[PDB]
Amino acid sequence: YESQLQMVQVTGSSDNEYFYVDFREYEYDLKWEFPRENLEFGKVLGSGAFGKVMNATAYGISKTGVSIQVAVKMLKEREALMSELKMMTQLGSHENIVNLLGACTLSGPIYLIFEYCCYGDLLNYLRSKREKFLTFEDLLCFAYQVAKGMEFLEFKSCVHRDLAARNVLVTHGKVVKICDFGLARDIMSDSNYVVRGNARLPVKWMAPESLFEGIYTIKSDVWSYGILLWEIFSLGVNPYPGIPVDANFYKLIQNGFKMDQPFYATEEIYIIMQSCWAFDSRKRPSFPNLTSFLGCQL
Repeated sequence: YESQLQMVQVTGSSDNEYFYVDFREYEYDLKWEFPRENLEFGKVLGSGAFGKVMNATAYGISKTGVSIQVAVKMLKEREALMSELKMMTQLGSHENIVNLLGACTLSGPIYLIFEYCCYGDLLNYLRSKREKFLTFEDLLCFAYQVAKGMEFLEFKSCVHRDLAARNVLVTHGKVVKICDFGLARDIMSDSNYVVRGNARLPVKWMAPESLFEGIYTIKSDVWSYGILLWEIFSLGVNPYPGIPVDANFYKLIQNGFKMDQPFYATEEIYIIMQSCWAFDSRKRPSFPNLTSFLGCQL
């Protein structure tokens, strides 16, 4: 298990000159410690091979002496989860990120407590609304919000190695938040991940430099973001629909193959998508760039 949301530290001007920040040697700030008895567990939000994410009510975790809904990450009946915890305590909060609220790490199994998103992952949300088109303005708003969340991550020197609609969650006012919900799903039962030794790769969302060099930068995320845009404006269709993942898929990407304009996208949005898929990472737009284009389109 490992969160795909990771902090990195750039070492050179070249894309591959950076390393991942590992919080294993850092210390956990106990001000985040929450009483596990103040958690009232509800339904399972999703489960997988390593553990699961549970819904629950938390007594007094919020600034007020009120009880609220939260999402609790946990492992199958550890250091990796502690590192994710430490990492999220250092990130700071943002409206378009699923924020950490607390943790239980001392008198029992490790629990990471996050903000709860009542309407599940954005992919299922979109698919559940194919027969009820939610408006185009909402679509543009989801897009703008994800760009803003990614802009925050870029600012905090982080990258998401699995950016996709399945890792974006929806809450009350049509607000979406980026996270890593990998713990809440069985990667083995998800065909969007291709098995390769010890890796489970979301090939159809990967930038060429990630596919062919194992490189992951904020620019690679701009590419994945373009795929996520296609997911939004097609209402949740699998990317490169009908095309299998095999040696020919890799060759297609290498040759510059790009998806067609999805039905709900306008030509301006599609032009943005296409630029996100520039083979050369330098040619792709930046997130602050994308946030403006979209803010404007809005």
